[PDB]
Amino acid sequence: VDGLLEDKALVEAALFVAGRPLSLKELSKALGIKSLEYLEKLIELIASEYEERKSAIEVVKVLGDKWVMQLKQEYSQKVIHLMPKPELRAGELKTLALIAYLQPVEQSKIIKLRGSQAYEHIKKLLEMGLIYAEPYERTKLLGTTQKFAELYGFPENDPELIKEAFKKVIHSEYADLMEKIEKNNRKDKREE
Amino acid sequence: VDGLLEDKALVEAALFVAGRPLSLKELSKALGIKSLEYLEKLIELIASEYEERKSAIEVVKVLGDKWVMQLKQEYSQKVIHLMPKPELRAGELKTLALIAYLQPVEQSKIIKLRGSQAYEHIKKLLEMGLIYAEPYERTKLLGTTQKFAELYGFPENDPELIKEAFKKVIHSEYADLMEKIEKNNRKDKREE
Repeated sequence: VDGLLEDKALVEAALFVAGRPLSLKELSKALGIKSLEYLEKLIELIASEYEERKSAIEVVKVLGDKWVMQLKQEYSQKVIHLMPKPELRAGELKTLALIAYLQPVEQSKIIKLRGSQAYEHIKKLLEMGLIYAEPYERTKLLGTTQKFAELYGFPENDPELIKEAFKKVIHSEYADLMEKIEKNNRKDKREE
Repeated sequence: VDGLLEDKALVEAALFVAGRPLSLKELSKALGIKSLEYLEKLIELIASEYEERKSAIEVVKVLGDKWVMQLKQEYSQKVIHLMPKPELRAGELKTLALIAYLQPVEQSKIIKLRGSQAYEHIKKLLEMGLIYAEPYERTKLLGTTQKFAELYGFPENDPELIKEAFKKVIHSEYADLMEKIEKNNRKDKREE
């Protein structure tokens, strides 16, 4: 069931999630298409179907054989004030997912699975008010705040539902750390 | 010429550029639609046209009367490795646009139009290798590097084309600073 409509639906999903220019030789590696002739045909298609759709989104080739899924000039100028302005880096966001899944987690455990790198991520996330640091037996316990819940779509702020939703995120996007979770769990089970 | 197909094309452009949940009462303010009955009808429409399209992108309502333009689960798991992982904050990116448009610009001038805030933005951007700091007459001259050009789609690295493309960005997204540019230009003209 590795059909053509699924090859094409995968192409447009990559152009949606990338937001940046990408070439056929670049998509060929990540998407896994062999014949660049076939991959290119899918993008002229996906571009025309948005063209005849008269939709605000458009797919055009830019610079050296690279394709994008931008917004048209005519509408981007209208929705300028809706662009997000993120404040967190890739490392801080990665440590936030670890805290949101292990919570309540001892601060020393995070820095074990992150290095002294996270010493400034935890300070930044407490500064942003997205995590708490409750003092516990000469160390700290980290978890997500109410502000984290509103920002991320949990009106409930159920700590068990958040530990679930970020178990997928850690598995999906941070697979190296996810086994670094597992490898340490096997260590603690053997150690004591 | 404020038609219906332009009301609808503006709705989908907001859902594209937001990436986050937004309610009808929220879109009503930014988009400028009055009747929430009419605005809501546009979104059930724009959702069905993607539904019958059998496209990887989907528009669903989540939580409390809020609408999103996500990727379907089935494809997001495939294109995980194409998500961007930005390293810059909103302030650093804002100072980068100012440097990319005023280049070559004296460092003291940036901090005038940014405060001591930019003292760490300039240090971070030099650290990232996106700007240079050439010493000039007891101060520094800031401008964008080659690495900035490849990242942002200028294979040419023509400093005049970059000063142009970021004159739009500063006008569009940083209108407060754009007149703070103008107000200081009027000051320098009067001062000397």
